[PDB]
Amino acid sequence: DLICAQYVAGYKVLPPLYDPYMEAAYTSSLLGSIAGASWTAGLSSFAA
Amino acid sequence: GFCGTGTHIVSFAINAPNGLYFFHVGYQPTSHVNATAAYGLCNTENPQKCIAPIDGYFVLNQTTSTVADSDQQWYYTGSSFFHPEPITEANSKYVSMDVKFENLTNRLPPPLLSNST
Amino acid sequence: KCIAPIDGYFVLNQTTSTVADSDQQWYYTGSSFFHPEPITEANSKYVSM
Amino acid sequence: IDRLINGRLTSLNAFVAQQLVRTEAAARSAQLAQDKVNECVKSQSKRN
Ligand SMILES: *[C@@H]1O[C@H](CO)[C@@H](O[C@@H]2O[C@H](CO)[C@@H](O)[C@H](O)[C@H]2NC(C)=O)[C@H](O)[C@H]1NC(C)=O
Ligand SMILES: *[C@@H]1O[C@H](CO)[C@@H](O[C@@H]2O[C@H](CO)[C@@H](O)[C@H](O)[C@H]2NC(C)=O)[C@H](O)[C@H]1NC(C)=O
Ligand SMILES: *[C@@H]1O[C@H](CO)[C@@H](O[C@@H]2O[C@H](CO)[C@@H](O)[C@H](O)[C@H]2NC(C)=O)[C@H](O)[C@H]1NC(C)=O
Ligand SMILES: *[C@@H]1O[C@H](CO)[C@@H](O[C@@H]2O[C@H](CO)[C@@H](O)[C@H](O)[C@H]2NC(C)=O)[C@H](O)[C@H]1NC(C)=O
Repeated sequence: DLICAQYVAGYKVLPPLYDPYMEAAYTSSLLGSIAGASWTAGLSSFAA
Repeated sequence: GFCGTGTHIVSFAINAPNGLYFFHVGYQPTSHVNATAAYGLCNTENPQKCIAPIDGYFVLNQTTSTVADSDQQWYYTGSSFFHPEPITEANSKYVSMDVKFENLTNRLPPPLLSNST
Repeated sequence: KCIAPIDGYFVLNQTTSTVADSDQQWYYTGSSFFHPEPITEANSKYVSM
Repeated sequence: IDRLINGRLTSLNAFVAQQLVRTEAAARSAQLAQDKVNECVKSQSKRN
């Protein structure tokens, strides 16, 4: 499933800003920020 | 996360071309220390009384490390700035017993004392 | 002196139902699972009457 | 040929006006996704 109509009709699909490695790093950051992560009143301490 | 990053303290708003412009002032840590913390503290009594911290942590004052379990003297610190102080009824509350709480037999706080005057 | 519960209810342990007002022994339960336990200072607070 | 030129230019104008509104919708929903990450994944929300 390619898009060959690009090169005939005259439009271009632009690639996204990040590659799959960086998106995987973002969701691993989200997964590792779940336990602990400012256990208390403010947001300044980080309890493991 | 609604009012900027960090811990939100105060915000201001001015007029801008076609709208409103916002300045969120937040508290931002730059250095930190690694503290040893307790989940709570027990009594080894009958009936057993247990406390937990309010807006902070029960910590060791670990300026002179490698000490003993009777030298486990516990303090209260606030959660945003490390400064240990005595545990009182102002910074702790009574909770029901949990198996992760440390069992104290000496150096008890005044809320955890067998009250006989 | 008057007390109210914290995150739960003052309930009867009414597995043994049909009691009197002298046999109204009250317990505490947390609001998401029914398990009665004694009322103490760890699950109650002082309120105005 | 000028019929084809004028019709194709009008069609490109409609395509550009469609992509602007879709880009604006996507940028609002990215801000909503940021709120969801901050209040549901990284904390306990008090919002029923
Ligand atoms: C808090 O504890 C961590 C333990 O993980 C310390 O991290 C280590 O720091 C030393 C010195 O900078 C490094 O050589 C190690 O490689 C670090 N370990 C890891 C796993 O990253 C950290 O420095 C401590 N912080 C303070 C202020 O003492
Ligand atoms: C925790 O330990 C520190 C030691 O680093 C104590 O700080 C000392 O406090 C006394 C107060 O009488 C001062 O005379 C010293 O000069 C302080 N030393 C330093 C290096 O700052 C601190 O008091 C301890 N905390 C508690 C609650 O006892
Ligand atoms: C403090 O002492 C209590 C004793 O009351 C310990 O509680 C026991 O914990 C184990 C699991 O480690 C449970 O299987 C037992 O049922 C608990 N005993 C009771 C009577 O409930 C507790 O582990 C001790 N905690 C520390 C940190 O020493
Ligand atoms: C409320 O009543 C129930 C009876 O339904 C009590 O449950 C019994 O508890 C004893 C000891 O705790 C057990 O040996 C029995 O097997 C239990 N029976 C059942 C049917 O579960 C319960 O203890 C009472 N609640 C309180 C706080 O005393």
